[PDB]
Amino acid sequence: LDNGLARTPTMGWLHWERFMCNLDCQEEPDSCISEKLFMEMAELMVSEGWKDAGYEYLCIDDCWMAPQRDSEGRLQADPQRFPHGIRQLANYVHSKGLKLGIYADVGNKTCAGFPGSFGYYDIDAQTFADWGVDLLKFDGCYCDSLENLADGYKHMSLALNRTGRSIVYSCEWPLYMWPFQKPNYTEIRQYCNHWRNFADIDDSWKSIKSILDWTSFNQERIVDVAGPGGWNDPDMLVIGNFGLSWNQQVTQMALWAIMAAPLFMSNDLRHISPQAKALLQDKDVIAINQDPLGKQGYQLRQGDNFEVWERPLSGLAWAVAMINRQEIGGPRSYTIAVASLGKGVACNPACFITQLLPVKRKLGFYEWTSRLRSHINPTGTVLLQLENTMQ
Amino acid sequence: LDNGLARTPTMGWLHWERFMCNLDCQEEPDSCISEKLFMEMAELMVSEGWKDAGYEYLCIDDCWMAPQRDSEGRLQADPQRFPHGIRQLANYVHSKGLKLGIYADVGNKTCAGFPGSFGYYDIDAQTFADWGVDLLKFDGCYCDSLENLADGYKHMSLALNRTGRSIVYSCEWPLYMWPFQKPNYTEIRQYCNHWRNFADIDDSWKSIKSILDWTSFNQERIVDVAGPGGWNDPDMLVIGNFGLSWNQQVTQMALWAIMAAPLFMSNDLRHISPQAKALLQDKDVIAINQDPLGKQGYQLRQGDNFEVWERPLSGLAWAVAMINRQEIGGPRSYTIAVASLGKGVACNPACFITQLLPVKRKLGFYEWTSRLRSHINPTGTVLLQLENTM
Ligand SMILES: *[C@@H]1O[C@H](CO)[C@@H](O[C@@H]2O[C@H](CO)[C@@H](O[C@@H]3O[C@H](CO)[C@@H](O)[C@H](O[C@H]4O[C@H](CO)[C@@H](O)[C@H](O)[C@@H]4O)[C@@H]3O)[C@H](O)[C@H]2NC(C)=O)[C@H](O)[C@H]1NC(C)=O
Ligand SMILES: *[C@@H]1O[C@H](CO)[C@@H](O[C@@H]2O[C@H](CO)[C@@H](O[C@@H]3O[C@H](CO)[C@@H](O)[C@H](O)[C@@H]3O)[C@H](O)[C@H]2NC(C)=O)[C@H](O)[C@H]1NC(C)=O
Ligand SMILES: *[C@@H]1O[C@H](CO)[C@@H](O)[C@H](O)[C@H]1NC(C)=O
Ligand SMILES: *[C@@H]1O[C@H](CO)[C@@H](O)[C@H](O)[C@H]1NC(C)=O
Ligand SMILES: *[C@@H]1O[C@H](CO)[C@@H](O)[C@H](O)[C@H]1NC(C)=O
Ligand SMILES: OC[C@H]1O[C@@H](O)[C@H](O)[C@@H](O)[C@H]1O
Ligand SMILES: OC[C@H]1O[C@H](O)[C@H](O)[C@@H](O)[C@H]1O
Ligand SMILES: OC[C@H]1O[C@H](O)[C@H](O)[C@@H](O)[C@H]1O
Repeated sequence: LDNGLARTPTMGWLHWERFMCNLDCQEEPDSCISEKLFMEMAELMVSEGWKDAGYEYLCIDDCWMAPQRDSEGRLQADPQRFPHGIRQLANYVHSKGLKLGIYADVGNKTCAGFPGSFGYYDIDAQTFADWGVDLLKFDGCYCDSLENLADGYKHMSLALNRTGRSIVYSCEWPLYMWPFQKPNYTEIRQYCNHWRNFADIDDSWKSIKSILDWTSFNQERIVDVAGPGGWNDPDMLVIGNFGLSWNQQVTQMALWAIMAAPLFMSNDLRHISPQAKALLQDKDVIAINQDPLGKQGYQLRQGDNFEVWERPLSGLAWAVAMINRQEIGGPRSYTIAVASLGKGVACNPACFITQLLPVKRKLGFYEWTSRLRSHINPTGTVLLQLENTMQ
Repeated sequence: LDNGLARTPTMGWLHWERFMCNLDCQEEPDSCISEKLFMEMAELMVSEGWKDAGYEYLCIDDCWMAPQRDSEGRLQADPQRFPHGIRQLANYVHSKGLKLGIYADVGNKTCAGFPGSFGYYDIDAQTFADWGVDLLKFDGCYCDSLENLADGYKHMSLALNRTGRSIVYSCEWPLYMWPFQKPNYTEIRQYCNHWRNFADIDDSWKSIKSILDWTSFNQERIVDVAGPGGWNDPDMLVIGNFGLSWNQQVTQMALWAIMAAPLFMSNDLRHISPQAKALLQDKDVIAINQDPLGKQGYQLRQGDNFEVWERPLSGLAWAVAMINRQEIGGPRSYTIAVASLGKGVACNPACFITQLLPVKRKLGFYEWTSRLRSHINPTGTVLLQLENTM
């Protein structure tokens, strides 16, 4: 989308995976979808270094709204759970120097069954701008017409534009299109700042694997359409929760950097390990993801339960990810000629290789004819940065 | 098996899952299957408090053997990887106050393709005893019939007894007959100290789940046969490795205790996190696994992606495990009437409840009328001990 936004992949926090549609503030007050949750999450984003690292957008997902629209036919937030309204939540979020994301649906209802935006595209978009919203995530449920889906996503894109407010437009267009046709990504890129391609992530290694495998299987379709202002969205970062081992967390962080993915954490910033925090806040890994070239990486090799992904960065630098998919035994050795990496351009005539994950370690100078030798933990990833040098 | 052994589930370390069949001592001298690897673990078992916690058997799995038998038709350890031989290794392990486990196969070859014991059961049993072996894991590969399977497991069982040496006998009998015929567990227990029921574990949560699921599905068949001298074996503890989250490691530890399962760690004792070590050495959880009554727990309930398991213990106590199988969202609330626990006796008229996992916490007194409420992490387990008040 040519709105001057998402020149790098969007970074922030989104409630969905960790909090979902918990409406029970009486028995589960700490995990219910409330203004207090977002207020407190915004406080920690500042005080715990998240904003400084680049996580700017505090995002509301589904189940924020009242059962029906008001007397003006406008969306309203739940009166019990958001008694002070979205406008005051946006003011609070902005005062902490952060940006606010909200959620709506192209169809007649949201996925969780609250009021949909079909027939209300122009007022909803204006409503959000009036409330001071900075990002919209726009879902695809309860729209069974291929035409309506496309027209709706297109309509809402222009409906937001016409408010004059800078609002990041997050689309689930391609995901809800697959059931009918192969999505036109040129068309989607024109209207959307980023786009969900694949099934919802959950808190599991199974889910990470299936997202990676779908991406690499479909990479000839989707890699090259990604760029400044339009990104593929492989879904939320789930580091800091319950389902991934440390190595599986390393794999998600490394690969979301390779894929030029929007980085939306879905976790509890009030209850998160120092180890998970350090990984999510890793400035070198975040710098790869946020690389100004804005060129998405890809799978270079697959075989013997190994994967090699790489990503071109600005200034003739490359990020290289090596995954060990064998889920038994111990660390496995992997060797590759550095001439195979970066299309033979990285490391010509030399490169300086620095390991970034699982730990940061300088590996040294590698000549063009040399071999890189590494060891990778089961379900882990080794992430390397290659700096092209004359030395 | 009535040999006076495995009166509680066996506890130890077994190389298979973490170290496998690594024969590459040239490129990987520190992780290949060698005498040295077993010496390193033996030393850490003593020095890192593993032995003090109950882990007594240091066990060699597959891939210890030389490609062929010796001049006298006896099994031999690989000459380059086990230069001093097994008797010498057993000497060393014994001097550390530990016990040595080894591996053989009922068929014509081991699963990795080394010499099988078929046709040599008495020879092999006697050489094992002469070596000072303390435990035998007896696998089921390359056995061409069910009759040969049964006959061989029986034969070796009696052949070990005849040696006069106390040797814990670990059988994979039910696993290899399951695809064809349903096992007779009364028959298996008569001949075996413990028995592998299900597919090899690996370093994954998927694996823990399928083992748990198989066990609860088959529990009517397997629960009651378990007891002192004869245990169900759901395979190795894989805590301390790579594929399990903290909560999934908790689930494995908690449920292997509920299940009165043998506790064979398969990990690297040289590179293990303090967190993993403290869980594996958890005194109170081990004490549940090791409960002298030796009655296997079972799944009490499942629904809304929760499972409840319980186990009767000595002195009218019960262990209770609550698993959250929902792999999305946050810690999730679960409640149960304490009157539904322990067959209605645990908390009549009252019980004191102590949480052991994920952390230790006294929960207080619960009346017959009470409800237990708990938040359980996704893929995690809450493990509690209930003491009847009298
Ligand atoms: C509503 O829709 C319209 C139509 O797309 C949209 O206007 C577009 O905005 C973009 C970005 O604001 C404009 O592109 C600019 O073009 C000039 C001249 O070529 C560039 O100099 C601009 O900046 C570049 O350099 C900067 C670095 O110094 C970067 O910050 C920047 O990313 C660029 O690289 C910029 O590219 C574009 O011209 C218009 N398109 C049209 C047809 O007018 C508008 O922004 C939409 N949104 C809203 C809420 O109004
Ligand atoms: C070979 O097989 C025989 C027969 O199965 C084994 O004998 C059994 O050994 C156990 C343990 O030594 C005996 O149980 C014990 O009995 C005594 C009192 O009689 C009691 O004080 C102990 O607490 C325990 O219950 C068991 O009676 C005995 N069975 C028979 C029928 O003799 C023998 O141990 C085996 N030998 C080897 C080396 O495995
Ligand atoms: C919403 O419902 C109306 C009728 O109430 C119908 O015309 C339309 O097809 C629905 N919209 C979508 C996008 O499914
Ligand atoms: C071992 O192989 C021989 C030779 O064919 C065969 O007769 C015997 O049944 C085999 N034993 C087992 C247990 O597979
Ligand atoms: C099972 O095996 C035992 C011991 O061999 C025997 O006594 C019993 O009759 C068998 N029962 C069945 C189910 O055939
Ligand atoms: O396979 C998909 C990818 O293949 C790479 O070799 C290429 O540089 C990328 O632009 C993309 O096309
Ligand atoms: O109900 C909300 C839910 O709807 C869809 O399933 C989306 O893919 C999720 O990310 C979430 O927004
Ligand atoms: O090759 C050794 C291997 O053989 C079988 O698969 C066993 O069930 C495993 O536990 C292991 O002992």
